[PDB]
Amino acid sequence: RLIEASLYGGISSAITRSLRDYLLPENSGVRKAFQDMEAALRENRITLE
Amino acid sequence: SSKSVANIIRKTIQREQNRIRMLNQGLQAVSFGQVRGVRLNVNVRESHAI
Amino acid sequence: VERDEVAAQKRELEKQIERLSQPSGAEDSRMIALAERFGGVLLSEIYDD
Repeated sequence: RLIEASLYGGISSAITRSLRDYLLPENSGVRKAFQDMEAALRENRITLE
Repeated sequence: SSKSVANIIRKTIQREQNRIRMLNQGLQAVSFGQVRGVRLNVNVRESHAI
Repeated sequence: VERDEVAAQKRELEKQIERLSQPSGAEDSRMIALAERFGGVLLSEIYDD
C-alpha cells in the first residue's frame, strides 16, 4: 500500500482510513503481565469446560 | 493494580505524543500551492480519559 | 517418579518465564510500587530499548 500509493500519488484513501494502524507501534508491555496473571484462571476455565 | 497501570498507560501516551511532535516539526514550512504546513493531530478520547 | 520429575521441570520453566514477563521483566513483586513511592524510574526500564 505504501509503495503503490507513492507511485500513483495523491492522498491515499486506505492510508487515511487506518492512520493509527500505520503511524503507531504496538506495545506489549501493557499486556503480557496480565496474560501471565490471567493464566491460572484460563486453564481452570478450560479444564471445567 | 490500579494506579500503576494508569501510570504506564499515561507514560506510553506521553512518549507517543512527544515522538509525533518531533516528527511534526520536520514538516513545517513546506510549500505546495497554497498549502504551507502539515501536521498529525493527536488527541485523547473523552470516554477513555475519564 | 517420572511424572513428578517432569512436573518439577515444568514448574521451573514457568517460574523462569514469569520472571521475564512484566512490566520490564524484573523483581516485579515489590519493585513497581517501590519505583513510584520515590520520585524515580527503574533502571532496567530506562534501558528497555
